[PDB]
Amino acid sequence: SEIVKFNPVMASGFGAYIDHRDFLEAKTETIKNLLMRQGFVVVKNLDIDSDTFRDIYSAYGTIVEYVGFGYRDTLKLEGEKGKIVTGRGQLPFHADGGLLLSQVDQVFLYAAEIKNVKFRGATTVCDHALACQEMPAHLLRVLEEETFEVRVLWFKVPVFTDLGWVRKMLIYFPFDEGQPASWEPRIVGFTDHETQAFFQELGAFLKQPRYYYKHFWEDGDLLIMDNRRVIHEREEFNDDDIVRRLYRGQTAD
Amino acid sequence: SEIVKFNPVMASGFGAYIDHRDFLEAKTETIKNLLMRQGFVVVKNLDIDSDTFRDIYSAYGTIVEYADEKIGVGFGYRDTLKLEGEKGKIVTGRGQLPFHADGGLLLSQVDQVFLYAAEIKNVKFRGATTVCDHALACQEMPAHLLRVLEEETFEVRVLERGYYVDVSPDGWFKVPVFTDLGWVRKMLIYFPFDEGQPASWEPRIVGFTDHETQAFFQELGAFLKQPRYYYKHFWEDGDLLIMDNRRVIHEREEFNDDDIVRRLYRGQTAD
Amino acid sequence: SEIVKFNPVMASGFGAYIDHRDFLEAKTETIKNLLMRQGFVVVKNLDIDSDTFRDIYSAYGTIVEYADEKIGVGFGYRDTLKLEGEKGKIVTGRGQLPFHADGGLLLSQVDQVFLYAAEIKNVKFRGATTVCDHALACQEMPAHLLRVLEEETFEVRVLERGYYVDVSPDGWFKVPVFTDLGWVRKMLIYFPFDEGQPASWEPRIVGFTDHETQAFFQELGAFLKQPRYYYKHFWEDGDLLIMDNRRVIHEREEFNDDDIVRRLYRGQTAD
Amino acid sequence: SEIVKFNPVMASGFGAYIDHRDFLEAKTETIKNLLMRQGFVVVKNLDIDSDTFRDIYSAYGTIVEYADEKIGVGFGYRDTLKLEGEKGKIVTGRGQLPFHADGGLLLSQVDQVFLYAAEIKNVKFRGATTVCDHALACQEMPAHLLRVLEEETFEVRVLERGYYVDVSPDGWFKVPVFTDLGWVRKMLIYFPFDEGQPASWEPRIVGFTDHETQAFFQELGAFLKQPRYYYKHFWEDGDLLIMDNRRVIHEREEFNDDDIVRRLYRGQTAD
Amino acid sequence: SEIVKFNPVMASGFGAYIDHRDFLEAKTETIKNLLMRQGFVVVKNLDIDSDTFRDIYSAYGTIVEYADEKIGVGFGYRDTLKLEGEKGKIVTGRGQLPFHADGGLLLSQVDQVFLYAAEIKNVKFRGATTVCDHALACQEMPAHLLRVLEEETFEVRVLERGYYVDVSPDGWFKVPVFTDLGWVRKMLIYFPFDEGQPASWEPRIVGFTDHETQAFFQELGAFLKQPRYYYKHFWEDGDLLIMDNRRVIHEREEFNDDDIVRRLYRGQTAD
Amino acid sequence: SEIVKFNPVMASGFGAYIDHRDFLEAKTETIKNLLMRQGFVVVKNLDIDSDTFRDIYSAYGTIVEYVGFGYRDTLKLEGEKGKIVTGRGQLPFHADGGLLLSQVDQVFLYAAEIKNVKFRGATTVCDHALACQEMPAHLLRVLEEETFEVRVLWFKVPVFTDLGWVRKMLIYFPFDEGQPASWEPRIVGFTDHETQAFFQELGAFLKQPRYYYKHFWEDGDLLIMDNRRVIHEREEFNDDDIVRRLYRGQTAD
Ligand SMILES: O=C(O)[C@@H]1CC[C@H]2CC(=O)N21
Ligand SMILES: O=C(O)[C@@H]1CC[C@H]2CC(=O)N21
Ligand SMILES: O=C(O)[C@@H]1CC[C@H]2CC(=O)N21
Ligand SMILES: O=C(O)[C@@H]1CC[C@H]2CC(=O)N21
Ligand SMILES: O=C(O)CCC(=O)C(=O)O
Ligand SMILES: O=C(O)CCC(=O)C(=O)O
Ligand SMILES: O=C(O)CCC(=O)C(=O)O
Ligand SMILES: O=C(O)CCC(=O)C(=O)O
Ligand SMILES: O=C(O)CCC(=O)C(=O)O
Ligand SMILES: O=C(O)CCC(=O)C(=O)O
Ligand SMILES: [Fe+2]
Ligand SMILES: [Fe+2]
Ligand SMILES: [Fe+2]
Ligand SMILES: [Fe+2]
Ligand SMILES: [Fe+2]
Ligand SMILES: [Fe+2]
Repeated sequence: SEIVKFNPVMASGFGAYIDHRDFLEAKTETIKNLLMRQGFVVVKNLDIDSDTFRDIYSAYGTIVEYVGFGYRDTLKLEGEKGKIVTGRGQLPFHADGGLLLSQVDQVFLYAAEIKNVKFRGATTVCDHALACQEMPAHLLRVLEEETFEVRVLWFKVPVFTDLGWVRKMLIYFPFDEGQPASWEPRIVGFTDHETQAFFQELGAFLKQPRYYYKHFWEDGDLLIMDNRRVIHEREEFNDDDIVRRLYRGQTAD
Repeated sequence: SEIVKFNPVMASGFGAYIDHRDFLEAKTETIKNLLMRQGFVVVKNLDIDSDTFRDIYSAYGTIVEYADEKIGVGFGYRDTLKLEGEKGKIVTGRGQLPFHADGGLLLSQVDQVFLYAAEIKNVKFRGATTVCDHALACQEMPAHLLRVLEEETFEVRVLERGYYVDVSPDGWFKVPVFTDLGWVRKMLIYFPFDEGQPASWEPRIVGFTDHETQAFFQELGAFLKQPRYYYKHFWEDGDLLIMDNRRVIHEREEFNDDDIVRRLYRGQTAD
Repeated sequence: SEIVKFNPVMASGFGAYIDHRDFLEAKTETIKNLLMRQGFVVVKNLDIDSDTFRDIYSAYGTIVEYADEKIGVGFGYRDTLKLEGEKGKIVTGRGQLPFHADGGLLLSQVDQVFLYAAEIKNVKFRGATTVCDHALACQEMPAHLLRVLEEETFEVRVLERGYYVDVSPDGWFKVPVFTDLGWVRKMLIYFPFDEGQPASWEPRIVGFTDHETQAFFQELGAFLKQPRYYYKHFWEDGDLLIMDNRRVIHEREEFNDDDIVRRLYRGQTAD
Repeated sequence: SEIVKFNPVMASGFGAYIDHRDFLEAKTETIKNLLMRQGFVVVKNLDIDSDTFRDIYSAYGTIVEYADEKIGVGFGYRDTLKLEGEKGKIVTGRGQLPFHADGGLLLSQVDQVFLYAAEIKNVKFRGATTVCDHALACQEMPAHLLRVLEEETFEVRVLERGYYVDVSPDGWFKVPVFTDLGWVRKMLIYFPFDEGQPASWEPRIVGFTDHETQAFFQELGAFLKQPRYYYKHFWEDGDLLIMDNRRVIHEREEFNDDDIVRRLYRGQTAD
Repeated sequence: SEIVKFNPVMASGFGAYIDHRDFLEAKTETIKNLLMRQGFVVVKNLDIDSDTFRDIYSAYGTIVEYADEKIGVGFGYRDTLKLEGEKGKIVTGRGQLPFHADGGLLLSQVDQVFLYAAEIKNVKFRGATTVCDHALACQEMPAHLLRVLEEETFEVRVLERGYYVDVSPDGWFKVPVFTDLGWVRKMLIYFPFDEGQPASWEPRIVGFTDHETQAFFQELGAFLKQPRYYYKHFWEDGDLLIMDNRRVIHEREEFNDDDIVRRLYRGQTAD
Repeated sequence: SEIVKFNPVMASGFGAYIDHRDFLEAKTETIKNLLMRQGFVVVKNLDIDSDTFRDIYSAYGTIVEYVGFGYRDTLKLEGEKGKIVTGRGQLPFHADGGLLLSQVDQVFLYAAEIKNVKFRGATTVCDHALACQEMPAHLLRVLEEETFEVRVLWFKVPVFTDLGWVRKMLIYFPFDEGQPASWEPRIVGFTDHETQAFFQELGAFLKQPRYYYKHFWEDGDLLIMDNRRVIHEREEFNDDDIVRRLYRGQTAD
C-alpha cells in the first residue's frame, strides 16, 4: 500500500495537486485510490503525446469507448464548429457515461494545445458530496425525492446511485440560452418556471468556492476526475481566435 | 416543565422539526416555551380540520381577533384567516409578502403565528413561506446595516384599505424597529414589495432618499436571505408552521400561476 | 426601550463590558434586559459605598432578603451579604465555591446576582469569580453528558448549617436541573467541592455510584471550563459583576493565602 | 438505491441515529451503504433475541466465524460472541479494551461489527463502547503524530492465549497501520492497555524506546478522544451499535464493578 | 511600546475603532504601529480644523506632497487635498473611485492615507469610503483568481490629465501587483470604473482580451467585497479614517446627487 | 520581487515547508521576506557541511555571536553533559537574543547528526501573534500590564516590543522541576503560587495544535525561525544513547 505526495486543491482538503514527476513515478493503483477520496487530480507540466496519454489512462481499468471493438478510445475535443460535446460552447453540470456497461469511473483530460485564451473555456469541478451534505434542505429534498428526466436534442436519470462511500451523481443541467444544446432536463410534476428556478438556485449553490474548482487550461495540463465523486462543466470559449485542444479518456471497473 | 423531542432545522441549531404524534401529545406550554428559543416549529402530516386548528392555537394565549367595530379587518375573518390565493387581494392574494412581523401595522401585539396547509396542489417550487433568524443575523450583520436599523426612523403606510380598514393609521406612521424584551429584541420591520408585486404596505426611512432606501432594503434583504439565517418552507397538505413573532420575521413568495391551489389557515395569539 | 453601549466579553458575542459612566447613566431596565441575553455584565472603576450599591441593585426587582424567622440565613446579613474571606466559614470563607446557581438550596428564586469589590489586596491570580454560558454549552455538549443532565435525578444536601439554618431542607432533596422558561432553560446544579476545600453543600445522582458521579462531574466540569463558555473575573477595587442567575452558572476559585484581602458585597433580586 | 431516515451523531455530520422501526424496515444494502460514509449506526429500543440478531447481521455478508479447526478462538463461540463480563477473561472480561479494529490480530478481515445489548444493569457511567472517526482525525492530526503512523513499523504481540489460540501468530508481528481502500485508508492499530487493566494484546514500534512508544500512544489517544472525532455509547437494553470496521476504530472502557450486569452479543461480517 | 485601546472592526479581528480621546492622547508611533497589523483606524467625534489635521498626519513620516515643479498635481493642493465633490473633476469629483492603492499611478510611495470629514450633509447610504483586507482575501482566494494576480502583467493608463499632469507616465505602463515587504505583500492594483462613471484611470492585462479583463475584475471585485474582507465607512462630520496603504486597498462609491455635501481632507505620508 | 514555492505547516496557514532544491535556488531575500509572515521555515533532505551552513545563514544580515571579532558564529548544540543551552535537558519557551545590539531577527538550526531518538528532544515553535489574539483576556492582561523579571541561575524583560507588523515577544518560561535551569522568571506583585499557576495555564494555551508545531529531528533538517514572530522551546532528551547534534546560527538587521 503506497503513498503519493500531493497538496489539497480546496480549503476543505478536497482535490489533489500532484507534481508531474511524482505522478509519473506513482503506481496506477495509488492514483486510482487517491481519486476516490480527493475527487480530482491536477498535474501540470506534463509533456506527452497521444499514445503515452492512452498508456497512462488505460491502466486504470476497462476503456469506455466514446458495437465497439476498442478503437474509439481517446476523444479529441478540439472545438469543432457545428458540434456540441466537441464544440466551442458551454457544457453544463454533468457526470460522464450512464449506467451498467456504459458507466464511467475515471475521466482524464489532457491539454495538447491551448492558445489565445486566459479567462474562458475553463473545465470546472464540483464536490457534490460535501455540497449535498451542507445544502439547504429544500434543495436536497428535490434531488432526493423528485424524478429527473432528460431528452436528447424523455427518460429517467436517477440522481443518486448509492455506492456506500459516495452517492454517485447523474444529472444534466440545462444549457444557458444562446448555447448550442445536446440535452434538455425536466422534473416530473414541476412547471417550466419551477424547474428553471431550481436549476438556477442549485447551480449557484454548487458554484460556491467551498465546493467549486475552476481549471483554466495550459499546454501539458492533465485533469483526472473520479466521475462518481464529482460533477463537472465546461465554460464557453466561443471566440474563433481561441485554440483549445483536449484529449479525453474514460475508464471503468 | 416537560420536554418534546425535536430536530434542529438550521445548521446553527435554530428551528424545530417535530413529529406529529410528539406534537399532539405535548402540552401547549412545552411548544410555547420551545418557540421562544427555536423561533419556529415545523410539523408534517397533521390531519386536522379548521375547528381542531383553532382548538390547538387558542390554547397558546388570547386569540388576536377582529370583531365588533374591528370586524372590517381582513374582510371579516374574525379569528382564523383563510389564505386561499384570491384574485384582486394582496394579503390573501397570490403574490409576494416581503419580510414582515405580524400585528405591527394593525397596532396589535402578536406573539405566536400559526399556519396550517388545508390544501396544496400543483406547486412544488413556488409559494414558499420563509423564516428569518433575525437575532443571529443582527449579531453577525455588517455594522453599516445594523446602524441604520438601530438609529434611523422607519415609517410605514398601508395600501390595501379593504384589509386594514380604519384600524391602521391613515398616513405614514412610525414603526419601532427593535423592541427590547431582554431575551430578544423583537423586530418590527416592513420590507418593500418587489416591482410587479401588488403592494399591501409601503416603507420609508426618514432622512433617506428613495435611492438610498431602495438600496438599503435590497442589501439587507440579500443578507437576511443567506442560508445561515433563512428557512424556506414549501407547503404540503397537513403541514403546520408555527412562528414566534417576536423571534423571527417571515415572508411569502409569489405563487402567481392560476393552476396553483394554495389554501392556508392562519391563527394568532398574544399575552 | 433604550440602548446601552457595550463590548462583548466572549468570542461568541456573549457577555457585556460596560463603561462606568454608561452604566450609571443607563436606566435599570436597559441593563436588566441586556443581562437576559448577555448573561453577565462587567463594570470597572465604579466608586460607590454599600448604601449606593443597594440603591443600584434594589431597582432591579424585589430584594431577595432573609429577615424575621429567616434572619438566621447567612448569619443575619438580611439583604447585602459581605463576602470578606472569614476563617471558619465556607460561603463567606476563603476557599472554592464550585459551579452553582444562587437561591436553589434555600428554595428562593434569584433572577439577578450583583457582586461589587469593596477592597482587593495582594491577589492577582487567585480568588476569581467565574461565569459559564450554560445554554451554549448544553447546545454543543457531547450527548452522553447532556443525557444525564436532562434525564437523571440530581439531589443535594447542605453542610454549612450556620449559613442555611432551617430554611434549606434537612437531608437530601431533589433540585431540578432544567427549568424551562422558554427563552432559556434555567439551570440549577450544585457541583462537588474539590478535595481539600471545605464543603458548604454536597451533590449526588440517584442510580449512580460514587465512582460514576465523581467521574461525571469532573468530565462535565472540564467541558464547561473551556474558553468558549467560560469567563474568569480577577477582582480589582471598584469592579461590579452582574449575572443573570437563570442564564449563567458561576463559581469562586480558592483564595487561601492569609495575605489576601478580598471583600465583596453581594445583592440578589427576583420578580 | 433506497434512503433510510437518520440523524447525525457527530457535529461534523458523521454517525447515524436510526429509529428502530426505520431500521427494521430498511433493506440491508441501505444500511450497509450508509455505514461506509457514516462509520457507525445507533439504534435504540430494539426487542430481539440472539437468533434474530444473527438473521440481521448475517445478511450483510459472510459471517466471520471460527469453527472446526479454529474452534478454540473466543473459547468456542463460532459466530455470535457473548461478551458477558466473565472473571479471568479479557476480551469477554470486565476491563478496558483500548482503541482497536476487530479481526486484525486473528488475521481475519472484518468489514462490519455488530453489538447488541441483551442485558444491562447497575451501570450508568462506566463500561461504554466508544467510536473514533479516524479518517477525519488523521486529516486534522498534528504532523508529528501522523508521521509516526504513516512511516514507522507497528508490531503487536497476542497475550490472552485462550482467546486467540494458535490462529494468531506467535510473538511479535507487523500490523500495517493504513491499508488504502481508496474511499478510506482502513486503520489497523492496537493501543496499549492502561496499567491495572488485564492486557489481551501488546503493541510496540520498531526503533522506538518503551517510553517513546508509551508517550506516543498517550498523546495520540488524547487527540483521538476529542469530541469532534469521538462518540461514547452508554448501553441500555435493546441498543444496537453497528460499526464499519474499515472506517472507525473503537474501544471498551472498564466496568470492573461486581454489581454491574453487562451482556452484549457480537457479530462480524466481511466481503 | 505603548498600547492604545481599540475595538476590532472586522469579525476576523482586523481594523480598529479608537475613541477620539484615546486617539488624541496616543503617541504617533503607537497608532503608526497598530495600522500595520490592523490595516485601518476609525475615529469618530473629532473636532479639528485643517491645520490640526496636518499637524496630526505630518508626524507619521514625510508628507507626500507635490509642489514647485510638480505643482500641477491635484490642481495645486500641495499637501492636504480637499475632496469636495467638484463638477467636471474625477478624483475630487462626485463619482466612483474603484479599488486602488494611493500613489502608484503618480509613481509615489504612500505608506499611510488620512481622510477627515470636514462637512457631510444629505447623505446616509451613498458616497461611502470602503476598505479591503487584501492579505486575508489573497490567502483565501480561489486559485484561478490569485494566479492571474501573481503571474500576469497588469498595465494602467492615466486618463484625468488635469490631476496627474506630466508626473504620471504617458500611455500604458506596468504596475506590479505585489511588492513583497515580508510582513505584507503590498498591493498595487487599479480596478476599472463602472460604466457611467467618469474614469480617472484605465487598467488592462497583457495577453487578455477586453472581455476577459472585464470578466476577471468583475469576479475579483465581488470576492473582495465579501464582508469578511470588506468594510464600508459612511461619513459623518468629525470622522477620521486612517489606512495603511501597504496593507489595504480602498474605493469611493459614487455620490452623484446634487443635494449631497461631502467635503473630505486627505493627507499622505511615507518613510 | 520573487516568489518561492511552499506549503503551509499549520492549518491556520502559518509556517512553510520548502523543498530543499527550491530553498537552495531561492534568493536570500525571498526567504527572509516569507519568514516574517510565515514565522518559520522547514527544509528536509539538505546535505551540507558546517561551512555551507554559515554561507547560507550569514547572507540574512549581520551575524550575532553566541568583545567579539566575528569568530563565535555557529554554536554547536551537541548535548554536552554538564551544560544547559548546549546540554541534554529542556529549554522552556523563549526567544533568542535580547534588545538593541544583542537582538536576534533570524535563528537557524541544522541537524548534523541525529541517532537513537524518535519521540524526545523536539524543537517546538509557537505562533504567538495568533495565540495572543485568541487568548482569554485574563491571560493577555498579565502579559500586557505586569512586569516580568528574570534572574540568571533580577532584571526586567519587556514582554512585547511593538514593531507594528508584529509585537516581538521576549519571555522566559520556568524550567520543569528536575531540569537543569539557567534562568528563573518572576512577575512583580505576584506570589510564587500565582506565577507558577500563570505559566502553567499560559503554557497549556500556547501548546494547543492551532498555535504549536513540534519538529522531531532528522539528519539534514533545517529549521529557520523569525525570532520576532515566534517563540520556541527544546524538549528534554536526557538519555545517553541519544545522539543529537545541531548547528545554530543567528542574524540581525
Ligand atoms: O397580522 C395581520 O393580520 C396583518 C397581515 C399582514 C401582517 C403584518 C401586519 O401588520 N399584518
Ligand atoms: O444564594 C445564596 O445565598 C446561597 C449561597 C450559596 C448559593 C447557592 C445557593 O443556593 N446559595
Ligand atoms: O475480532 C476479534 O474477535 C478479536 C477480539 C479483539 C479484537 C481485535 C482483534 O483482533 N480482535
Ligand atoms: O495618490 C493620489 O494622489 C492619486 C489619486 C488617485 C490615487 C490612486 C493613485 O495613484 N492616486
Ligand atoms: O472539454 C471539456 O472541458 C470537457 C468535455 C466534457 O465534459 C466531456 O467530453 O464530457
Ligand atoms: O400565506 C402565507 O404564506 C403567510 C401570509 C402571512 O404572512 C400573513 O398572514 O400575514
Ligand atoms: O465570593 C464570590 O466570588 C461569590 C460567592 C457566591 O457565589 C455567593 O455569594 O453565592
Ligand atoms: O464489549 C464491548 O464493548 C466491545 C468489545 C469488542 O470490541 C470486541 O469484542 O472486540
Ligand atoms: O473620497 C474618498 O472617499 C477617498 C478618495 C481617494 O481615495 C483618493 O483621493 O485617492
Ligand atoms: O537545541 C535546540 O533545539 C534549540 C536550542 C535553543 O533554543 C538555543 O540555542 O537558544
Ligand atoms: Fe463530461
Ligand atoms: Fe405574516
Ligand atoms: Fe453564588
Ligand atoms: Fe472490538
Ligand atoms: Fe485613494
Ligand atoms: Fe533558543
